[PDB]
Amino acid sequence: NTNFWMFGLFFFFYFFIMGAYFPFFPIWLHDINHISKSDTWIIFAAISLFSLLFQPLFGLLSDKLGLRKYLLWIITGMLVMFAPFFIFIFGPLLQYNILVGSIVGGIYLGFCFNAGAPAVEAFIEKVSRRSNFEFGRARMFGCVGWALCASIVGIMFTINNQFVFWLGSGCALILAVLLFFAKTDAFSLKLALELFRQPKLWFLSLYVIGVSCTYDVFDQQFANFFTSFFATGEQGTRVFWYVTTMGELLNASIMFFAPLIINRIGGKNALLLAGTIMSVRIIGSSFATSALEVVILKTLHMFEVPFLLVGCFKYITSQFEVRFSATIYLVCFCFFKQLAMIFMSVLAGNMYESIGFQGAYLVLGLVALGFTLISVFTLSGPGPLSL
Ligand SMILES: CCCCCCCCCO[C@@H]1O[C@H](CO)[C@@H](O)[C@H](O)[C@H]1O
Ligand SMILES: O=[N+]([O-])c1ccc(O[C@H]2O[C@H](CO)[C@H](O)[C@H](O)[C@H]2O)cc1
Repeated sequence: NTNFWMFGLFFFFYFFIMGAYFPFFPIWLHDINHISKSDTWIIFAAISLFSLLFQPLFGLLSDKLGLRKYLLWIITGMLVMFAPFFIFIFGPLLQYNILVGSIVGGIYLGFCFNAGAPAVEAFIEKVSRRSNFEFGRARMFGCVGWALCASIVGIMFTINNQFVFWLGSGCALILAVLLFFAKTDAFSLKLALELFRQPKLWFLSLYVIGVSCTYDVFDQQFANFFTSFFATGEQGTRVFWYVTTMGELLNASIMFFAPLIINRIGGKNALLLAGTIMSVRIIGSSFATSALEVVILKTLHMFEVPFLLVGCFKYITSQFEVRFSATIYLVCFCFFKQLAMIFMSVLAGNMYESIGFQGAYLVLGLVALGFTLISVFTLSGPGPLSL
């Protein structure tokens, strides 16, 4: 099949390039650029600031272009600059000169990745229902491409720590290739503003601010929580990329069967089920005592992704007009998720101190479970009462 294999490999090489930068990002600043953690909380604040003017902006374009590939050409164009970004630009600029004047080099990561990954999901999602395949399939490539690169980072961490970027950049032109050969064949912005007074959006986004925002702030400093339950902070880290690498292969597997499960259960129960798996991880982490316990908890993250990603599209397409699938994705499951993740993280630090780590996860989990249970009623569609 023409589109499936091209855009399936597109995810493979796209997330390979996100898998070098992202899943080990704080370490890069910590060790390899010697940046204090009283300064990395300001870098993320600017990588998430250019993400807020791009994410909605990418949503309207990703619809107005429809199946036109221009917006995805820009991304594949900017991703070629990946190697000389980290190695020669971003790297020396943040340290030697002021962090503020280099925190605007997090514009790059705002465009390509934080606001560009979901634009790739959304676009390939539209193509996913003009060809004959399921979005969960092909998207499953992202996890294994993420896993492949994930291993190589650790495998290459002491050998040549610039290599992952150089290889990453080489895949960007491979990404240009697959974008070209693949062959694939409305609204106005004032109709777009109609959705914001439709009360069916308010309850979808409520679910995101409630369940998904709480979950992604929970997975913020999970690295600090995870390490304590290994004998050495360092040795626990050395087992961390093992879990991440391995569990992502499982994650693709879970996603493999995801769309079949998703297609009948329906969209709403897909999110409710995702919300339950999310809440279970957030609450049950309060009852963590041993390494095996915390390891298995982290693997719930691999049960969670398929249902959230695949499910949200099934929801957005099923209950909303498709003339807005990219927009209400990049505004609800990305923008509104990111906008609320500014504040829910702020008082997650005033809960690390105010009531400890496991006591912080308890407040979050009962807000996560809180809004999961609430969205059986606020979300329109068929609830779990049907089966
Ligand atoms: C504006 C200031 C920019 C400073 C940039 C410093 C670049 C240093 C590059 O080092 C080289 O890296 C290669 C891999 O990238 C290795 O193969 C090689 O052994 C090593 O010598
Ligand atoms: O910028 N974002 O919006 C964004 C970046 C990375 C990301 O990673 C997810 O997909 C990855 C590959 O599939 C892994 O599975 C990972 O475990 C998931 O969390 C998700 C969202």
